[PDB]
Amino acid sequence: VIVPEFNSSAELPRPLAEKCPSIIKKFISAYDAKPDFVARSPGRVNLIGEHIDYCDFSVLPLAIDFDMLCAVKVLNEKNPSITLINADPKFAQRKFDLPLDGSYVTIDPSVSDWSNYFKCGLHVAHSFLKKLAPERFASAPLAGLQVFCEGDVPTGSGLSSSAAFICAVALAVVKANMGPGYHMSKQNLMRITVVAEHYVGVNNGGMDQAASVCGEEDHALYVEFKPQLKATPFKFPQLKNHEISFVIANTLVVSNKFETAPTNYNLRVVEVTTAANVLAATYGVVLLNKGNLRDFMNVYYARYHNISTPWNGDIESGIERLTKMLVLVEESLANKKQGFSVDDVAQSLNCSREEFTRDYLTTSPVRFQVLKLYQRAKHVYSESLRVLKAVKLMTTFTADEDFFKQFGALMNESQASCDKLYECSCPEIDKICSIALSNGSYGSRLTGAGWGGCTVHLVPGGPNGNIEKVKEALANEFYKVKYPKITDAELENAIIVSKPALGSCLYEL
Ligand SMILES: Nc1ncnc2c1ncn2[C@@H]1O[C@H](COP(=O)(O)OP(=O)(O)NP(=O)(O)O)[C@@H](O)[C@H]1O
Ligand SMILES: OC[C@H]1O[C@H](O)[C@H](O)[C@@H](O)[C@H]1O
Ligand SMILES: [Cl-]
Ligand SMILES: [Mg+2]
Repeated sequence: VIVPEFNSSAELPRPLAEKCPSIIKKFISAYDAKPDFVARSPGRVNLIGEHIDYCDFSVLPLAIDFDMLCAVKVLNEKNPSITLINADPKFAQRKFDLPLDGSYVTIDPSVSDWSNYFKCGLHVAHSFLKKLAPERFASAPLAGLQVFCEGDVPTGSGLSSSAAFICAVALAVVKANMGPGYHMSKQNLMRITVVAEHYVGVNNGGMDQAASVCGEEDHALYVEFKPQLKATPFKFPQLKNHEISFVIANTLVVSNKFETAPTNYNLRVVEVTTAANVLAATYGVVLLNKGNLRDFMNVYYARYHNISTPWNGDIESGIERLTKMLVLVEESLANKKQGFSVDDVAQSLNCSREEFTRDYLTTSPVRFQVLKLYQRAKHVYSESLRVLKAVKLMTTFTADEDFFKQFGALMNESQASCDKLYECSCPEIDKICSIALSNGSYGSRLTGAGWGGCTVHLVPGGPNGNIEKVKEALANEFYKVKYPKITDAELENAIIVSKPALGSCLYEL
């Protein structure tokens, strides 16, 4: 399958139908000419499977009706450049020249600037282009461009406005250079965007990109990273008397992953990697760039269970192995519930503090006193396990309530883990979850990285449903309390009932 291109002639996807026209006007106002096409990429929600992506564990995301639109115009210039315009005053106009030799544009994390994120998508698109038409792009520049950007994904909301942006850009950039007769495959799109953020210093998994790219209206996705990168859409189960609905409630606590990366995001990545390596050593194995927790799982099994072949995702076998993994964590990491010092670790790995450091603490700077290897691994394994179960549910119920509860429970377990083991929750999240559970929710948890941002709630929808009940309670018990100045409008914007949206796409003009 390819990324869908739409035209004027083309019923048009709601979102396109609804937003293009306007963006189109903005572009004219901005550049005094009509754009050539419009690239879109949505935001996303992760139903379950938090902070396991970077360990190669599979997740349960969904694309939402919030997106990023890029109106583009392709230019013929002697000395090609890129002009960036944003609908949001917050984002100032940027303009830069593309190296004539066909080299890459410098990305400097030293600065927190929106153009950086653009450059990120540019880069990946570029790299890809070089491979595709080396002839054309080897030592020559890409087309200059005029870009107008308008996103409705709330920033630092944990709904990944970041990925919606990057993906839209990568898409647009490939199209602009390949031309109209060229059609991107969702797979390539995905595959190239999944690491874009690393350029900006954030070592995340590709969950965000995978969802933005693979979303399908009315479909949830089961994203896998190994043995192969893959997204598989599915429809929720059909209940008899009810609707499966997911409600998002923004805490309104701004959480930008980059800003706190060293003590937050990136610190987690380190603890888990570290843990993976300690376990190895503790079990006398060699992991392989260091190995991850999934790596340890395969190796152990390979070395001690004689299983030659690496885990394929088979659900049943997975449940089994993870459970086991949980046992080993308990058996070997639990003595340091308090945390491992660099000393404890280095000793654990037969290292010098310097080795540990070169090898682990320098690729990305992190700040800490201790490393919580026990809890982080524990979370990872258990959260992974939770996914496998969720998938089974979503796939294989007498009473509707049987699903509500079962799935809800998993969600609740995930929240607890996130909060107690991974420590990425927050009072506001905590408060939202409590209110929701008591008022109609079956499962409540943060979504995305945590440390603020949004929450997801499994609530029975439709006529026989409780959406309004929850909404109301939240309004009265949380928002109106924590944010007295909040307006019905803002409120409305803080609570959303989500429907799976379509992923990346194109509009031609
Ligand atoms: N609408 C937008 N327009 C321009 N740049 C954007 C936009 N949305 C995101 N960006 C850039 O991408 C960065 C990351 O998105 P942001 O939402 O702020 O934080 P995040 O924690 O990385 N992701 P998330 O919380 O999941 O949305 C921002 O700080 C901007 O530099
Ligand atoms: O699950 C937490 C989530 O955090 C951010 O949203 C990252 O971009 C994702 O790759 C993922 O790790
Ligand atoms: Cl580049
Ligand atoms: Mg975030």
